[PDB]
Amino acid sequence: FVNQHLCGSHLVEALYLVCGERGFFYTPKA
Amino acid sequence: FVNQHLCGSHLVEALYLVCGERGFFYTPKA
Amino acid sequence: FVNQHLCGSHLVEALYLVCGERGFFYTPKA
Amino acid sequence: FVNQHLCGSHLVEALYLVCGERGFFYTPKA
Amino acid sequence: FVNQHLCGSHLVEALYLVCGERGFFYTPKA
Amino acid sequence: FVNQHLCGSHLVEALYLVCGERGFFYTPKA
Amino acid sequence: GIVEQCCHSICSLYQVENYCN
Amino acid sequence: GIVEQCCHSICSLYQVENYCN
Amino acid sequence: GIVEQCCHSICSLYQVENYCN
Amino acid sequence: GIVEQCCHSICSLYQVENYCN
Amino acid sequence: GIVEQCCHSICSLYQVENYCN
Amino acid sequence: GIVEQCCHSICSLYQVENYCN
Ligand SMILES: [Cl-]
Ligand SMILES: [Cl-]
Ligand SMILES: [Zn+2]
Ligand SMILES: [Zn+2]
Repeated sequence: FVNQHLCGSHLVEALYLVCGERGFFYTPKA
Repeated sequence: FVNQHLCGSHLVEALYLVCGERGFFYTPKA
Repeated sequence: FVNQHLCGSHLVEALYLVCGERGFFYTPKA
Repeated sequence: FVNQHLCGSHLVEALYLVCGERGFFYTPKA
Repeated sequence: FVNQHLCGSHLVEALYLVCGERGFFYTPKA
Repeated sequence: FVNQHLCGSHLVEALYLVCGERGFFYTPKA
Repeated sequence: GIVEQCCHSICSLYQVENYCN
Repeated sequence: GIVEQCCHSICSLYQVENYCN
Repeated sequence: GIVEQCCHSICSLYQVENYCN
Repeated sequence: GIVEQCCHSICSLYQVENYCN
Repeated sequence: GIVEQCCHSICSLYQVENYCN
Repeated sequence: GIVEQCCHSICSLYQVENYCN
């Protein structure tokens, strides 16, 4: 797994791929 | 219809852009 | 809508999605 | 043929990369 | 099946995220 | 061609598009 | 859900926004 | 330009929309 | 337009460049 | 939040996974 | 290759990882 | 490497192409 800073849309894509069918929750306010 | 997996990638990017600080939940099959 | 810095390809994607069928114009020289 | 909306997203990213400082217009149906 | 070109774009992003510092080779048709 | 810094997934996408059928090799450790 | 409506048919940012929290 | 306005500074959906065709 | 040619068939960066300004 | 944890700092696959549904 | 397996069927990050170096 | 060359510094299409298979 990348060992770098994941920000903005990149973090959301990482969440999308890692979570899969489990789905995810994203709040930029934290 | 299209490949749901690829489409989803684009949907989450759109949610990131439009929702902003309100955040969002991504749940494929509620 | 995100309240953050939109740069590079991220700005272009934002333009693509916001403008839709209207299409857009992109010049990095400004 | 493919989903034009998704394809378009990839096309604008390609235009951003290749056109550079020349900028470009994205007009789906001239 | 889907448009292989678009799919590939998503595959390389996934490889970038998961492989990390191990790097990877992307060879469509070995 | 863009005359800007290409990093992370952006560099990988640039590699994907520029190399095409030739395929590419990516190692972040350099 | 958003997939059910936006993957078969094209959704504007307005339609996508309906799915925000 | 949209860069100085949206990349060098933070802009709104409305501001991004000023650059549509 | 670029959609008309590059979404049905695969376009190299060279073909995409044809559409730059 | 996932931002301060993964964007402001570097996080692992496991850490990203703590934010799944 | 990865295209052969992951473009027709959906691959988890685990399946994609199989293709790392 | 392509990073120090294209990310830490600005590189050309030709330079990016040196990293193709
Ligand atoms: Cl970035
Ligand atoms: Cl796609
Ligand atoms: Zn980025
Ligand atoms: Zn796509």
